[PDB]
Amino acid sequence: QDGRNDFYCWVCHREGQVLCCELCPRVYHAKCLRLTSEPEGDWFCPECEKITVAECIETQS
Amino acid sequence: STGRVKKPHRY
Ligand SMILES: [Zn+2]
Ligand SMILES: [Zn+2]
Repeated sequence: QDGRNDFYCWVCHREGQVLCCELCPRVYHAKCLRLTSEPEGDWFCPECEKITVAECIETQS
Repeated sequence: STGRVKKPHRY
């Protein structure tokens, strides 16, 4: 019911030490991402945060 | 559940 955060990290294709992302693949690695902090709730892996800071790369109208 | 991930409680 917790969304089974355990599954497989695409970087290693193996399960173990993985965090749940809400804006990306239900499960992802924190080690491969080299994360030293453990956030709770909807966390954004550097991958989602990186594109979030760039915001709309193209100008609208 | 178990210690699947690190939970050192930053707080
Ligand atoms: Zn990995
Ligand atoms: Zn993410």
